[PDB]
Amino acid sequence: GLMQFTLPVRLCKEIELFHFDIGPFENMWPGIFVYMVHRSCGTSCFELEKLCRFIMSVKKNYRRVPYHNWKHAVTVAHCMYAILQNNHTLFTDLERKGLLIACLCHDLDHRGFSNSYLQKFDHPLAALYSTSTMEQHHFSQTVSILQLEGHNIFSTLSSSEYEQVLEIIRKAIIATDLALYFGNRKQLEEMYQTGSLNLNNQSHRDRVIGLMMTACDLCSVTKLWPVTKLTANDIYAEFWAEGDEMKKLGIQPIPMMDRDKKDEVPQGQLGFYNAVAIPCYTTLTQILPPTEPLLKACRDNLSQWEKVIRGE
Ligand SMILES: Cc1ccc2c(c1)nc(/C=C/c1cccc3cccnc13)n2-c1cccc(OCCCN2CCN(C)CC2)c1
Ligand SMILES: [Mg+2]
Ligand SMILES: [Zn+2]
Repeated sequence: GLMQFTLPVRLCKEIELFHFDIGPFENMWPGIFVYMVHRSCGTSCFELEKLCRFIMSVKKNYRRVPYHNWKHAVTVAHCMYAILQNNHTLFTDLERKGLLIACLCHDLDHRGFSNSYLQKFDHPLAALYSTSTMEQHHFSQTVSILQLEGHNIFSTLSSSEYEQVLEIIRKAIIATDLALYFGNRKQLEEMYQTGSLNLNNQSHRDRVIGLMMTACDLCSVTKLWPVTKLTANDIYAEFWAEGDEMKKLGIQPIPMMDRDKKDEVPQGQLGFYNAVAIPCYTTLTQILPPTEPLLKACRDNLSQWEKVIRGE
């Protein structure tokens, strides 16, 4: 029945705004991803049957966590659509499709716990995956649903193209590890500064993609102020859960994860925009200037968080 889905006509335009909120369209979200794949990769880019199977199974394999759920895969999926539709002769076909898949899958089977939590308490996952722990998992989940029968959508294409869309997908998933993002954005800055970028350089494109993935991952902060505010509530409800179990293991969680410090959430929202969010969308704009609305909205929300703190 995901093949019988057709997107309402009035939405066709609204989806194309960077600021678009998928929030109120929960039933349509998988067809919303179908729509987006068929507009930037074309219908008949996959066999329909296996593309609807691969989608609902990925939904099945996202947990009922507060933030890193199905809603977030699709939201990031959207942001990637928006960036590729505003940059379309820059990215090949195997990037445009790999990256729409990568986004939809980038947090597969999140358990709402941070890399550090896993690493701090000897989780089985940080035993297999020692650094960038959840992302090595999210990419292991992704392959696992691809290799199910009736699920390999890249199967009908060359194995040299098939390993490329594997290795594009891997990187973008790992890139959503915000700890690596800092080095990536500072390295991109110099190459811009020194005029040493080269989009012919396959290792430079890899960085630029990773920037895009971080922007897409963080794009909750690029909505209209009512949308952004209500997503904060989801974000901390998960951080707070990871705080909670640290308070059962005797340890005082970091303020970000401390429900009992609620009055400082506005303060850290400003510190987060200024230390991560503005830097990210600033470099991504210097690099892809059609994606300046991501930058402008992030600034708009910064103003609002400013207005919360001041009580203005
Ligand atoms: C009371 C309080 C205090 C601090 C809070 C805080 C609340 N909320 C945040 C950040 C909310 C956040 C985190 C991640 C993704 C979002 C997307 C949208 C909105 N928010 C968020 N932070 C915050 C903001 C800025 C900096 C900060 O730095 C801590 C160091 C973390 N760095 C380095 C280590 N890597 C793993 C993560 C980034 C923490
Ligand atoms: Mg992640
Ligand atoms: Zn994510």
